[PDB]
Amino acid sequence: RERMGHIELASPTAHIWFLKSLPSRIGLLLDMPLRDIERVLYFESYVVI
Amino acid sequence: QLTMRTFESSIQVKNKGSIKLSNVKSVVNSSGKLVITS
Amino acid sequence: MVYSYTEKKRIRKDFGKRPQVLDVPYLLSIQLDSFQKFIEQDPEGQYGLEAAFRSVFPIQSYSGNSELQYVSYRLGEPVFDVQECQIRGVTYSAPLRVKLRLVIYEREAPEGTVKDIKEQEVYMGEIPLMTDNGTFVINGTERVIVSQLHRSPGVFFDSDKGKTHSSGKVLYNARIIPYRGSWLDFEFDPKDNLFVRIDRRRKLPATIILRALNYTTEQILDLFFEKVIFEIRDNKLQMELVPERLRGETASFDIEANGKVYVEKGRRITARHIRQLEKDDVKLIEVPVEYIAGKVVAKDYIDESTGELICAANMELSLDLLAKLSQSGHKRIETLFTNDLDHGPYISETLRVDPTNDRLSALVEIYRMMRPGEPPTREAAESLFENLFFSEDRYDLSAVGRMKFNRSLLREEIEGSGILSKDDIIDVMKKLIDIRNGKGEVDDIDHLGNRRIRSVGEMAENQFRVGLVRVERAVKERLSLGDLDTLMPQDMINAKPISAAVKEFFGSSQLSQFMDQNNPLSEITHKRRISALGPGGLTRERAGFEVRDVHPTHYGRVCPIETPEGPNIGLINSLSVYAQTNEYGFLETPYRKVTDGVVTDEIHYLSAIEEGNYVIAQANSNLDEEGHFVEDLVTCRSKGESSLFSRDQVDYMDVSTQQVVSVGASLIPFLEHDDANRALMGANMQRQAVPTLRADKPLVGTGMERAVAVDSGVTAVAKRGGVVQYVDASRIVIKVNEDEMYPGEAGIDIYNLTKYTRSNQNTCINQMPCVSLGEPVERGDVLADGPSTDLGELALGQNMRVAFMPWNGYNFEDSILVSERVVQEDRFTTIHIQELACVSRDTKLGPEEITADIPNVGEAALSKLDESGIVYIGAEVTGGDILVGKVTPKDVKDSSLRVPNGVSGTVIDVQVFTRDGVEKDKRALEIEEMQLKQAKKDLSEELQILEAGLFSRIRAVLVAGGVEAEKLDKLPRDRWLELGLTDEEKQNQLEQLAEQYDELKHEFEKKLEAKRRKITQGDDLAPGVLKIVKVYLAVKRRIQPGDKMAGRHGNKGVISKINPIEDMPYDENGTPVDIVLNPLGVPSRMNIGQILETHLGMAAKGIGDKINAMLKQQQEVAKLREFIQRAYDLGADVRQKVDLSTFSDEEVMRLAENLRKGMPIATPVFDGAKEAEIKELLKLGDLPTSGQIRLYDGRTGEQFERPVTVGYMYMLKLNHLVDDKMHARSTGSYSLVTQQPLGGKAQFGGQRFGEMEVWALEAYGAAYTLQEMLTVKSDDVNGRTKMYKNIVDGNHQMEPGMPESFNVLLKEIRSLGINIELEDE
Amino acid sequence: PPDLRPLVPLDGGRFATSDLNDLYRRVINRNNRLKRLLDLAAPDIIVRNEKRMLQEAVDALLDNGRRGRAITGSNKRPLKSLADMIKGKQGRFRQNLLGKRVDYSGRSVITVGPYLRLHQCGLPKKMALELFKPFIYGKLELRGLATTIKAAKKMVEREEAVVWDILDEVIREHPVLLNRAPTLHRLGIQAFEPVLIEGKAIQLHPLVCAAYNADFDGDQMAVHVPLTLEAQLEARALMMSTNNILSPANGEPIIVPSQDVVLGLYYMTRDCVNAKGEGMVLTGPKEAERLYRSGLASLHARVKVRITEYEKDANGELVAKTSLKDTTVGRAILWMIVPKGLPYSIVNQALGKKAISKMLNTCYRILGLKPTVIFADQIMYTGFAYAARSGASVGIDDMVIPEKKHEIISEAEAEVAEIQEQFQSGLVTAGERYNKVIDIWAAANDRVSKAMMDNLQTETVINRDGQEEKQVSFNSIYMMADSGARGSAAQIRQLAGMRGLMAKPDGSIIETPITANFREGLNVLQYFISTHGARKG
RNA sequence: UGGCGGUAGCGU
DNA sequence: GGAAGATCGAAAAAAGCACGCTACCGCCCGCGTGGTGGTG
DNA sequence: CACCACCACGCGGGCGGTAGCGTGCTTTTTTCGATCTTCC
Ligand SMILES: [Mg+2]
Repeated sequence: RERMGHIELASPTAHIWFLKSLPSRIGLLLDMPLRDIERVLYFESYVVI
Repeated sequence: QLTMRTFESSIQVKNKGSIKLSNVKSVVNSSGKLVITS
Repeated sequence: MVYSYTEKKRIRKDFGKRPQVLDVPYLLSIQLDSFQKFIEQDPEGQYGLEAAFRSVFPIQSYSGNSELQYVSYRLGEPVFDVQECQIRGVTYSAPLRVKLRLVIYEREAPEGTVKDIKEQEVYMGEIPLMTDNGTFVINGTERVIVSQLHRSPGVFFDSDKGKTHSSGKVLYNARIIPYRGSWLDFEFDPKDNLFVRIDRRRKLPATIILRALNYTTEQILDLFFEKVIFEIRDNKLQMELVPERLRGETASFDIEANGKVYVEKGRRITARHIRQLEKDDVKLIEVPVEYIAGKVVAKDYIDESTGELICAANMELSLDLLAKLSQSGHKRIETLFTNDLDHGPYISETLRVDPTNDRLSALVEIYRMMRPGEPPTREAAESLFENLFFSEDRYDLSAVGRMKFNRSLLREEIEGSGILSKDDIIDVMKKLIDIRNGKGEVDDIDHLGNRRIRSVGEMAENQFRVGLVRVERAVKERLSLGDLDTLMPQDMINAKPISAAVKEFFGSSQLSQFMDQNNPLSEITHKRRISALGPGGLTRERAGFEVRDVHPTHYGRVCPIETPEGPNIGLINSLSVYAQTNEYGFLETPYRKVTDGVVTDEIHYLSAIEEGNYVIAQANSNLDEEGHFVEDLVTCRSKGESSLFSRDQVDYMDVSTQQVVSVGASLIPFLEHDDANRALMGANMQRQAVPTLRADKPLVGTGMERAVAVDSGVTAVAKRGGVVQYVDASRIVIKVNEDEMYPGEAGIDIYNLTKYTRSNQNTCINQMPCVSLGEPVERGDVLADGPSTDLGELALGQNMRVAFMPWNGYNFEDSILVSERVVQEDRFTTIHIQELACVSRDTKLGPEEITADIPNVGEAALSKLDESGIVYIGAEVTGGDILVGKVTPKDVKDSSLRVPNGVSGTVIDVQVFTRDGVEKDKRALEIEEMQLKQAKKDLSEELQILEAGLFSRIRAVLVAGGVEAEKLDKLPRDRWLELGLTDEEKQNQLEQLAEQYDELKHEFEKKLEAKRRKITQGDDLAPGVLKIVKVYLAVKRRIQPGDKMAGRHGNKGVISKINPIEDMPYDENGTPVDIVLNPLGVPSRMNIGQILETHLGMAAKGIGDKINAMLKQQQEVAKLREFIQRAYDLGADVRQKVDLSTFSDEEVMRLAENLRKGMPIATPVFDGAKEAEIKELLKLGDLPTSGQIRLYDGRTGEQFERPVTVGYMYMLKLNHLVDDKMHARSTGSYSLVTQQPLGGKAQFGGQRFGEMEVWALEAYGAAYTLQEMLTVKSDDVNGRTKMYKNIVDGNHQMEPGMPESFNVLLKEIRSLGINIELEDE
Repeated sequence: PPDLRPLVPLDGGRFATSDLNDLYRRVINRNNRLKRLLDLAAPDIIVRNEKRMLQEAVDALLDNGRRGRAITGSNKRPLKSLADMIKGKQGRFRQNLLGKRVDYSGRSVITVGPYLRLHQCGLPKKMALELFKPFIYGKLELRGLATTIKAAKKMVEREEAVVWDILDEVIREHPVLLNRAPTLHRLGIQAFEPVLIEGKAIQLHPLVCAAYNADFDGDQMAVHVPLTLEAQLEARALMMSTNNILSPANGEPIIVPSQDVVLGLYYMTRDCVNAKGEGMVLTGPKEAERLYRSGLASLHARVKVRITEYEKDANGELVAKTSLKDTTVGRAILWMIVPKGLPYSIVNQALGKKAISKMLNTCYRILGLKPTVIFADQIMYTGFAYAARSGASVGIDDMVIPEKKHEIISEAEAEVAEIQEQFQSGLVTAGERYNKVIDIWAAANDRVSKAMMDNLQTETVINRDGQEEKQVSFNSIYMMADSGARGSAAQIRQLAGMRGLMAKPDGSIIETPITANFREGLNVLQYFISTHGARKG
């Protein structure tokens, strides 16, 4: 009832709670509109680093 | 006990007593009647 | 009129005064007619399977080489009977066989030449069949598919009464709802611009659809606006003067013509000037140039010299633009006639807002709105636009939909196409524009003429059509695989989609509800129920207030009182008594045509829409028997409103006083003396009464009990007239008359009554005969009485001697005091049957078996069990006793079925179902052999009748030929056939008769063999189970405190005390009353119909008492005849007439012995007995007219200070028993996740301490109590164990510990990317 | 952890759905596929698609349907994600933390207990035995009738004779909390002392029903058993019914007679003018009670009796004063249950509902709490007994209909005909004529109600020793309306007079009212019109 | 040895 | 004297929709491929 | 003995289709393109 497990993700995935729950935490932190955020997360546009 | 469904040119005095006025400024007209400019 | 055989046994006195002109129709006709329309063969493809096949077939392959077409369909006979389906648990259905033609054309010549034509018959699933009672047998269970009240397809205009824009402006909108397709909406924005939406998506300007319809701007302006020609004269740019264009405007320009100054500048226009210009017929008017600047051009104007456009269409004009147009030589200019209140410029403003300017742009925009993200292509956009509304495969405006569409648009044509067109959309938008302008009105959404009723047949046809189009797609895919020359049509199609859709509709639908088998009234009400909560309809939460209201159009179609009390109030309604359905699905009600004042007898069925035009009179209107109203001012209703009208202005007459109410409401006597709310409660609780072990007729009724009893299939009704050849407690054999004889038939009808079979509500269904040997019967006469039925009359409750008085607070608020004689006489005792199933399946290790012995149990446990491991029939059992002994290998573990705790009763039936191949035990062999014996007995009786006839013929032939009757009578019967006479035609006919006898015997033994094979055919089960054993336990529930009892007027209550017989109040004669009721309920709950009924009941009982006395003194038949005739003749202008002089002096005695328990009284729901009639009946019975007698206290013996109301009332025992509600738990099982106690009574579980109780505890100083509720009793396992141990040892101390639910929540939150912990510091 | 998402067996060879397990399986599948693709040195498009699908699966597991379409399971509905088991009404917070199912609880229908005291409630024997099982085990082991607790259950479920005595011992002073399903306010749950009864229904004191908002027509109540010393202490001291006398919302009393006590007290405290035994002088209330029981004097006889009343002085004790008062036999009988401190003016009246409430309030203010509880119990007992003795009943002749009502109705018809003729003449518009019709119909209804009330209240014209006298009527309907036991002026007026104007659902008033009483026969139109308001309400 | 969904009903 | 700031109206998205209880049924992959066992 | 029939089964996911599906509630927050404004 108390022992937990874990899965090692092959690639990082964004947390939906910190992305889609308005106001978006990731978008507010990065000062970028949410549309760019989830068009970059889901492999539709490139973002410069 | 509540409900939800959505369904004067003069002042009448019923008791006996004096009349007081609050935050009033007025002026006496030609006939002497008081008209309030507030 | 001569009474029927069952009616002559007990004639009910009728106090109705207005003669009836239309008999009550069949109650269950709405379901049966719809199903017949669904299944009956139709030469024209309009309804049912034929219509669906014609809509889908023919089927064309991908290439024009092969095709499949439908010819005819035939429904085969069901394999199992309805009773057999119910017993075996299989679905009552019939096979569907369809004739299909596969046509293979010529590959070389595809112009139409054919190569092969193949005919075949193929099976494509089983269609469930509706029984004679309008119900379905799905998986062995009775189901009812209720009708759905939905929105009729068509175009509907409405608006919001200032709900939006915060300014109070009305935004008109119009919706085109099809039967199958997409929804098109046209809305008005706050800025007075028309917009169009498809399927409630993002709006677009309303000119986009017009542009996509190959309409240019000039055509749109011509269609939606009036044209004014600004013809360029020598000067002043005169127009054509149309006076209708000068209504209510500002005349800023000087109106002069023919040298007369009609209107000067700055003068407004009223009716006088309009009259003046109309009379002057002015056509040419001088106009200022600036007046042109305020207009809008209509069509494009181009320059001929330069080949360029001077002006486009639909923009505001300007001085420079008009100067350029004038200098270009265009002496003719066109403009729009626009008014600020009469003809608004909505279309022009929408076009200006509209960005598109061509058909292709509009199509691309429509495609982008419909499918965002996809690349807009010309072909894709064109295909989508064509398939949206102009394709029969995607859009279907039904025949009723087309009729409503044309009616809303004022069109004389009804037989239109099922798809939309340019004209339809243009007319709809024009009507919306006119409504916005002011000419026109919005439609009533809740109007019953705008609401359709869909029955079981329509929904079944729709589901079959869905399955059929799925099968059509599959067969279209399959047909293009080549090599069609060696393939029959049988393998082309697949029955999986059709069968799956049919099963889903009939078993897993919101309207295929479990049949309510509490009583015949419950079944009748359920079958005649209309629910707006089905698919494609309303929802219980977002229903609203307006829809639940009682619309005026509900008069005569929907019962205003019979509706559930709760969340689904108004959404579920009951059909009226005389209400029926149109061919389009609209409800209609009967009326009597009134011509020239006199009321005729011809019946016209008027719908909701057409009833508004006529003025409909009232049933409660006095007539002089000549058809003329005695009063000039008759109360009528013209258009949803009541008013007084002249006697010569009436158009129609109400057909009956029961037209408004439903059957449940019409079953309530003295309804007009009860409040509407109380009537609603009484109607709702009338169908919750469980049947008692003895049916008691209502002393006071309404006369509708016979119809309810007969129409419901709970009673056995003779199919053909004749005499009762053999009556028995379980079967009836009727020898039919020679008139109703069939050729080649013995002529005997066998009715096997159902005895003690559990209902859907775990009640008892039992039929008892009401006929004797040699008693003649006729068609329609009842032979057996079903549950809650007495002599063919509905009997839901019992007649009870009640007294209205307070009794020491034992009837304080609503409680009921019940005498011990009620329990002693078992008046309200009921029988409840519960079914328990033991399932022997196949496991991975091995198959479990039903066996006698059980590991680790004593010998006394198996005493009830037989050698086969099944409990003996008739063996009394209690909680925890073994019913079916079953073990499962692990050597084996216990899995035997046991009686649930707190459940007792007697085993009355055991049914064993065995899968094919699995061996049958001794009990199964016994059950099948009893069934075989019963079938053999029936067929044997048939054989004896037929062979007796044949042997009588043989004896007649022999006595005609050899006249050896003396020798024949002394010889065995077979020797008559074995003997041979002299050689003539007599020998030939003897041989023919012997051959006929032999072939008849062969046919009957073949029938017996077929019946035996059907009995032991072997039913299949679920995959994995090899045996099922069902055990039925019957228990008797007696009345006890806490049980809910109610009358027919909503006076519900709970039994508070079973008073001793000697303690109950008694009258002068010493007879105690049975029920004591609180008078305090009457003044608040305004239901006077109680007291009146009580009074009437007393009178009825008094009459019976007198008759009983006349029977106890062995008086002559003349006195009984005279007294009963006097009793029946009592009244004032009563339609019922009873003549006892034609009763043959023997039926009078039977009638008297039937009435000795109280003469029944029929009180029509709105034409009942007045107070004077009740007082006269009381005087006939030698009872006080006031209805109040002097009572004495049972205990002290002192007379009560005031007379009390003592009478007889019909009491009903509702299906809310205290033993089914009482529950208590100290410690039991807990949930495996939250570690909390389970919920419910079937499983041992505790009550829920909800949030509101926690708030209540917090409002107190309850802190330790709250912690105790939260932790030590629910979640903390260690706390629970410690508390239990401490109480066991005698210490009342607690350890709150840590609730497990919080730990579960913490783990659940930690499962996300969020860390949460309980810090210590 | 797996135990929080268990795979329960279906007892048929298969298992449950476990949407969490399905989402985890999908996530694992996506992760493994992505790992295999990375190990294979995949081109950009394939790894991009796999990563996007894995991200979508992770989002669905964390919050199904948050961004895109929800993953559909085998039931053709969205699967339950991790966020779905935390939020909402069905989430953990509102279903297993703020409220939960509790042991030592039961539920049963309610029944009036007239013999019960204010602090007592009737509990079924079987329910009490089930609820108090551990206490019975403990008492049995303490007294030594069993050797092991298994033997304790074996004596319990077989229902031995001593088990009833043990159960009676363990419930002697163990309060039980009774709660109704809608717990609207604090008084929705109250503590009572259990009294073992035969049956399956819980017996409830009538006087607490108003606190519970409970009526005896099928309502059910839940009983909880405190099982710690602290909880019993707060049940006795905080949640006890005797403690709750005033509503916390406004301070008004919550225990008032409602239906039969009021009627009984009203009938007892009433006077005729020629009743049996009128005019005699009695030595005290006991003599009046003896005369009433012996039948020598009527309950309404106006007599003169000697009574002693105790008044509270400044020092706080009671000083007695004996005097002869002109009263009735019933009032003298009722005086015997009034405590000493209260004066005699409380019972020397008709004693309606308001009078009883005022008398109880004065008793509470002057005497205290325990005397107030005793007085309330005695008032309820006496009211029930004398309501039973009165034998009041409702009959069809009680609702007397005056002919002046018919004359007024005919005059109203004449006036409405005149108004309609004036409208036909064109001198009055539709709105004003409709308003005038409504006004005249309201006036006619008021006149009918006034005439009916005047007939009802003083119909009794009875003869005194010499001549006639018009006194207050004894009509049962009128007594019920006047005493306040049940009904008001409007309901009695609907019963006997015209039902008045009725409103169609949109809110407007129909021109023609219901001019038929409930005693008389409403036609189809009147019933159909009334159904509009009934359905609206 | 549980969950989900639908249906109907009871008390408010 | 034309692009940031402010406004702003419409479109979309998210959150909520009383409590307690009773009874019933329907369902709790999939599918359609391939490995492997039976076979003419 | 390589060919058909039975059960593992594997990854697969929205399904079935030569496309859409959706259609009777109210309140709050975001946001996003369009519009007017004003000064650097
Ligand atoms: Mg109640």
